[PDB]
Amino acid sequence: DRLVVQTSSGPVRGRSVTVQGREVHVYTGIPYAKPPVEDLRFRKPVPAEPWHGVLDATGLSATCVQERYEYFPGFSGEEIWNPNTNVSEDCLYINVWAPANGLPILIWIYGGGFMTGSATLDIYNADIMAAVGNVIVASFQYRVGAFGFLHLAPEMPSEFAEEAPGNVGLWDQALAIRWLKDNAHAFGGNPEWMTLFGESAGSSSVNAQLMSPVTRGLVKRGMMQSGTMNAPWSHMTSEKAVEIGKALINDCNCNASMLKTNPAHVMSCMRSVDAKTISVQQWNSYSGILSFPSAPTIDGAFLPADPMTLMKTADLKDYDILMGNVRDEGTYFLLYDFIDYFDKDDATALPRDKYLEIMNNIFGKATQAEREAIIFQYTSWEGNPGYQNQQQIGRAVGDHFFTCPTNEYAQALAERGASVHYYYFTHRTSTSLWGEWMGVLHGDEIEYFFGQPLNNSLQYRPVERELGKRMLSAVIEFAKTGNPAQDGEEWPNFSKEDPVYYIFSTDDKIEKLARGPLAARCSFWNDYLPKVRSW
Amino acid sequence: DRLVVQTSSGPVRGRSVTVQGREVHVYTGIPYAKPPVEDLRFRKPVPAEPWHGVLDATGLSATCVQERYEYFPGFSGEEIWNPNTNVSEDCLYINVWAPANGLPILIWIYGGGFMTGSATLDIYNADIMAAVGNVIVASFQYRVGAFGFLHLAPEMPSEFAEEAPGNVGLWDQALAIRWLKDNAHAFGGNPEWMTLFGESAGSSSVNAQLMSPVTRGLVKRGMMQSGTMNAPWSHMTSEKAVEIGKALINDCNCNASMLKTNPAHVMSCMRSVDAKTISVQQWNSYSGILSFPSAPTIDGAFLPADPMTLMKTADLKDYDILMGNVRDEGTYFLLYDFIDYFDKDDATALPRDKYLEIMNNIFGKATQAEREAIIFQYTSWEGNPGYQNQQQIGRAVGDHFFTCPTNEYAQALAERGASVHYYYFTHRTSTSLWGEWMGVLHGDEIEYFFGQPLNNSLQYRPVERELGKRMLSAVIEFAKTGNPAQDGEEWPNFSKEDPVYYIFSTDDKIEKLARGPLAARCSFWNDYLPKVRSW
Ligand SMILES: *[C@@H]1O[C@H](CO)[C@@H](OC2O[C@H](CO)[C@@H](O[C@H]3O[C@H](CO)[C@@H](O)[C@H](O[C@H]4O[C@H](CO)[C@@H](O)[C@H](O[C@H]5O[C@H](CO)[C@@H](O)[C@H](O)[C@@H]5O)[C@@H]4O)[C@@H]3O)[C@H](O)[C@H]2NC(C)=O)[C@H](O)[C@H]1NC(C)=O
Ligand SMILES: [Cl-]
Ligand SMILES: [Cl-]
Repeated sequence: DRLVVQTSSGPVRGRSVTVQGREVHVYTGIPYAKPPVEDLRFRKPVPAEPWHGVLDATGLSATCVQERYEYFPGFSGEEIWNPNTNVSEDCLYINVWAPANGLPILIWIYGGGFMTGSATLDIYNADIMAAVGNVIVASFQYRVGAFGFLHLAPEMPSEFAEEAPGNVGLWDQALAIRWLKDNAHAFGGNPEWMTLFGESAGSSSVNAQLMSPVTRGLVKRGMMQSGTMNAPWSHMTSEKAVEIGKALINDCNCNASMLKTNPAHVMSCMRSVDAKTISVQQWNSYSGILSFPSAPTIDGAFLPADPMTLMKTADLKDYDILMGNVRDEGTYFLLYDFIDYFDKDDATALPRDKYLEIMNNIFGKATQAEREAIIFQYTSWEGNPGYQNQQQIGRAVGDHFFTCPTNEYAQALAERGASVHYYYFTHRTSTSLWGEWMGVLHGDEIEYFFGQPLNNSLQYRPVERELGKRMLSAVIEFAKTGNPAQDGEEWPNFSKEDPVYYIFSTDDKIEKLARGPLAARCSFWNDYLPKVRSW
Repeated sequence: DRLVVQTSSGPVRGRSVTVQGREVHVYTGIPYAKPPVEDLRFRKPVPAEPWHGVLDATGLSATCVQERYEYFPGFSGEEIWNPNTNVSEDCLYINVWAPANGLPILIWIYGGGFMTGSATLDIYNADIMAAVGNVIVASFQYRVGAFGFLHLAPEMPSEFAEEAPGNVGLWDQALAIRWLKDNAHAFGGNPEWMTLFGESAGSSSVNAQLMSPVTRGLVKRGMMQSGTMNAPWSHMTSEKAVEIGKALINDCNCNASMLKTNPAHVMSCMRSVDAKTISVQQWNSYSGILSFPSAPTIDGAFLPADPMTLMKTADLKDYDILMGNVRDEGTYFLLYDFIDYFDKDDATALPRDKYLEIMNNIFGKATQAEREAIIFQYTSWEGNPGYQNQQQIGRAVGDHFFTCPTNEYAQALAERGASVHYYYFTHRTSTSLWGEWMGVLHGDEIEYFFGQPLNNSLQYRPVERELGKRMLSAVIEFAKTGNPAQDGEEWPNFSKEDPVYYIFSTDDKIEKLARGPLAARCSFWNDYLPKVRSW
C-alpha cells in the first residue's frame, strides 16, 4: 500500500488527494501520546505505545474537550470555529499532509485562547498548502481549557509535582513537535527544515515552543499570527492559575481546600468529574474579556519566567519570525462579550453613555489615570457619531490585546537578534459573513495564508485569489528560506529602528510597505501608557 | 470750520478723507486724560482739563512707552507692530473716525500683551471701516507695560491705595470709553449703539471692559479677536503682580523693601526713573513665553475675581460677543521666544531632541503628568519628520494659549446667556511676509476685519478683497445688529451644545460652518488635561 507510512510508532494508512496538479497523501488521526484520560488527565503527555497493524489514518481526529460558542444559532460563521468532530479527552492525535534531503515541514498550531480550537476545522485544511507549496504540513490537537492548563503544583507538596504542573497542553505540542521531527524523514521531510506557524493562541503556542528552554533549538523558524506570549491573554502568573485552578476544583465540588494535607483525593475527585462539567465550569473564572482561565503559565519549567523577562537574556541569532496582525483584531471579541450592545451584522451607533460604558468595563483592572488616557486616545470627534465610536472601541481592544503586544514582541525579538518580518492583513474577504463594521476579523487571515482562495470551488473575487496566492506563497517562501519576501518584491526586516511591515490587501493603490500608522497606534500602549502608570 | 467738533473738553479740528466714495473726518490726538506723568505715573487716569482754542486733531498721538522688537532688522513685518510715533508717557489720547438717532460706534482696543501696541499703527487705520461700514470708529492709547499695570496696594498701608492700585491701563480704557459715550452725539454717533472690538490683549481688554463691575453696562456688545481673560497671558493674581512689581521697583534701584514702612519714597524714586529704563527693566520679570509682567490683575476692583469665578455669577443676557481665532495662533510667538530653533522665513525640520527640548521648557510650570500628556497629544508620526514636529508645537502653543482659552471663554459666555458667534480665520494673506510654515499668524485677521483688502492701493488677490469685504462686513453687521451673519448666509450661535464656528478663508470648497476640529483640539486642554492634574 503506497498510502502507508511506517511511523516510529507503527505503519499508518492515509488518503490520496490530488489538489491543483499535485498528489498529497493526507494522514489524519495518528496518535502521538496515550489518550490523557483517567490517571493521565492533567498530567504531562506520555508517548503513544506503538501499534502493529496498519493504523487507519483517514478519519479525522476527535476534538479536544471544549465548549462551543453559539451566540448565533445556525449562522455558519460562528460554527466554523466550533468542533466539527466528536469531543473527547481522547484527542492527542497528529495530522500529516505529505506530497507524493527532504521537504520542508510546516506545523500548524491552532488558536482559540487555550480554551477552544481543533486541528480538524476545514479552515485549517492544509491540502492546498501542501500541494501548491510542495511542503509537508502537519497539525495536532493539544489539550485546551482546564484539560491543558490546570496548575496546582505550588499548592501541593513536592512529591505531587507531576500531578498538575500546568502547561501540559504546551507539553502536548512539544511532544507532537518532537514526534514530527522523529518521523520527518518517514513522510518525506527534512526534520531540520521545520517551521511552526499558528494563529492567536496557536501563534502564542508557536512563540512558547520557540522560546521555551524545554524545546529550544527543536525549531527556530516560526510564524505567529496575532498571538504573542507577552499579550495579557497569552500568559499568566503561577499564583493566578492556582487561584483559577482552586476555583475550578471545587466549582467541580471537589473540595479544593485539602489540596495540601491530602491533595490528589482532590485530584482523584477531579479525575472522575465528567469532562463536560469541567468544560463548562472552567468558564466561571472567565470574566474580563480576553482573560481566559487557561494560559501559558509561568511555571519554572515550560515558561520559566514572564515572557518579557525571558526575552531580556534570550539570544535569537538564528531565529526567523514572520508575524503580524489583521486590521480589526479586537472586533470579533467586542461582538462577543458585548453582544448586548452590538449587532452581528449591521453597525451600531454607539453613544457616549455606551462608549464609557464599554471602555470602563474592559479596563477596570487599570488605574483611573490610564483608564482616562485610553478613553481619550480612542475618542472620535470627526467620525460619524456612533459608528465611529463603536469602531474606535474595536480598535482599542484590537490594539491593546493583539496588535500592540505583538508589535512590542516583534521589536523585542529583533533586538535579541531574530530576523523578524511583519505583515498587516487589511483585506476584508468578499465572503465575510460577519457584519461589515467588524471589517477584518481576527482569524480572517488564516484561510488566506492556507491558500484557500486558490480553491476554485470557493467563490472569491479574482484578485482575492491573487491575495491568497501571495499570502500562501509568503508562508511557503518563509518556511523555505526564513524570508517571506518574493523576487523583486521588497519586504525588509522589521526592527524597532525601522518597524516596516508588509500590507496584504487587494487595493493595488496602497503603499505595500508602511511604518507610521502601526507605530503611532502602539506608541500609546507600548510607550506612553507605561508612563501614566507611574501612580 | 466744518472739520471742527466741539467736544466735552473743547473744540477739535480733524482732517477730511474720502475713502471709497464716503467722506470721513478723522480726528487723531484728542486728549482724554491728563498726561499720566510725574505725580500721575502709576495712578488711575484723571480726565483731561478742558481746552479753549480749536485743538489740532490731525497729528497722530504719541505712542505709550514700550520697547520694540527688532529680532528682524529692516524686515518690515516686525516693525509694523512697533511704534510708528514718538514714545512718551504723554500718550493718553483718543482717535475718532466720523463719516460726513446716531451712527454706531466701534471702539478699537489694540493688543500686544499689555506690554506693546499703539492705536496709531497703520494696521489699525479705521478709514475704510468708517467709510464702507458707515460707522464711527474710535481708538485710544492705554498705558501698557509697567506704566499701566504695576500693582502694589496690598504691600502698602490703606492710605496709599491709590498709589499703585494696578490696572490703570484698563482704567485708561474705561475712561476713554466713558469719554466716547459722552461725546458720541458730538461726532454723529449713538452712545447706546457702542461696540468694543480688539485683538489679543485688546481682545482681552474688550473682555474686561465688558465684564468689569467698574464699567459694566457701559457697553454690552464686543468683538474679541484671540484674546480672553481666562487665558494665562491675560490674567494674573494680585500676589504675582506684587512680586513682579517689587522686582521692577528695585530692578530700577528703588529699594522695593521699605514699600510698607515708608513706601512712596519708593514711588517718588519710581516717579523719577526715566521711562526707557522701566520700559526695558520690566522685561526681566518676563520669561516663560507668553507670561508677561503686566496683565489684568485680580485687584478687588476692576477685576474683582479670577475671570472664570466672575463668570460663574455674571448674567450676560443682553450681551453680543463675536469672538474667534486664527488658524496658527501660537506660531508668531514660537518664532520669537525660540528664534534659536526656527527660521523667520523657511520651515524647520525639528528633531525629537528639539521637540521635547521646546515642549518641556514651555510647560515646565505643569505636572510631569500633564507635561507628558501634552507631548504625546502633539506628537506627529504621519507628518514629514521635522516639519510636522515644528508645526505641531505651533499648534500646541496656539491651542493652549489662545484658541482653547477663548473656546472655553466662548462656552462660558453662552452658558451665562451671551449671544456668542465664533469665527476661525484660516486664510493666509497672499502678502504674508512671514515664513510660509507659520501660516496664519496671530494678528493676521486684524487687517482683514478692518477691510484693508478693500484698499485697491494694496495688492491683494481678488478673492482676498472679497474676504476683507466679507470679514469687514461681519464686523459692521455685528456692530449694527449684534449678529455678524449676513442675509441668506447661515452663521448660528456658538454654544457648548453646538460649538459651531464660521470659517473665513478664500478656498470656496471648505465647509463654512464646522464644529468638530476645534472642539477636538480643545477637549484636550479644556476637558482632559484638568483630569490629569489630579496629582
Ligand atoms: C475546496 O472547496 C471544496 C468546497 O468547499 C471542498 O470540498 C469538499 O471536500 C471534502 C473532502 O474532500 C468533502 O468532505 C466530506 O464529504 C465527503 C463526501 O462528500 C466524505 O466522504 C468525507 O468524509 C469522511 O471523510 C473524511 C476524509 O478525511 C474522513 O474523516 C472520514 O472518512 C474517510 O476515508 C475512509 C477511507 O479513505 C472512507 O472509508 C470514508 O468513507 C471516508 O471517505 C469521514 O467519515 C469528507 O469529510 C466535502 O463534502 C466536499 N464538498 C463540500 C461542498 O465541502 C474542498 O475540500 C476544498 N479543498 C480543496 C483542496 O479542494
Ligand atoms: Cl506542477
Ligand atoms: Cl454710496
